[PDB]
Amino acid sequence: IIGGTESKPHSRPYMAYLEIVTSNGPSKFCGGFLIRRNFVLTAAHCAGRSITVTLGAHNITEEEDTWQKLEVIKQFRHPKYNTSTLHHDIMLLKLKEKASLTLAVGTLPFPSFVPPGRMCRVAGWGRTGVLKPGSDTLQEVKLRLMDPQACSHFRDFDHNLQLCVGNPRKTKSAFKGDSGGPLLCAGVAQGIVSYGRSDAKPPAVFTRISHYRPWINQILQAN
Ligand SMILES: Cc1ccc2sc([C@@H](C3=C(O)[C@](C)(c4ccccc4)C3=O)c3ccccc3)c(C)c2c1
Ligand SMILES: [Zn+2]
Repeated sequence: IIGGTESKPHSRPYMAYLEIVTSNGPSKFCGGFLIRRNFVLTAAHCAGRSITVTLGAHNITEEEDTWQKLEVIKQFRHPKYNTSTLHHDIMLLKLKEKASLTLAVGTLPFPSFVPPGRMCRVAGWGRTGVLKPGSDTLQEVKLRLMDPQACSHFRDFDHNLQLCVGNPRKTKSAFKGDSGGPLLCAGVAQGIVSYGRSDAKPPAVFTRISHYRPWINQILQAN
């Protein structure tokens, strides 16, 4: 998160910190959010050979009793996810066991477009600048929902599939390490962080989760 503030600790109890493991390079990191006690929603580009989920975190470098480190038993990457266009960048992670509900850990379901100009909030442990490491503490930032023409330069952006997020006048933005984190508008999840420019200039592209709620429900019911 660039240009944000430290979250009040444990004030976003659905947030998930993901470590993405692959066979041929070191760990990478993503966000996500708990939508059922045994399912986390995140981005498809965060898929790996294995993933570990930490719930209940604030400072991710300091173990505490609120942490729940949970095993992922299966990744459900959207069947139409396209590595070239980045369309359908959404994935469900099934946890081995149901998380414990605590003050610091709870679910965020979302029900069945928010107009541009509205302000929304996104949180994450991602990089705080182009040349900066991920934040040790959960950060959050208020971003403007944009008209889709603001993201035209992402040639594979599509308004019905995706949200365009972050006024280009500001440096405020989601960034690397924040993928999969939820965008909340008036307390309701509307998007997840998908991608943006390597130089961090907003807007960034978020998956429009409304479009995917039927698919999410089909995975939840079958599993
Ligand atoms: C402004 C703005 C906001 C969010 C974003 S995520 C993003 C970038 C990205 C990475 O690099 C990682 C940290 C990543 C990659 C693979 C596995 C796990 C983690 C990630 O996320 C991206 C790459 C490949 C596909 C989609 C996104 C960039 C450049 C970016 C930029
Ligand atoms: Zn704590």
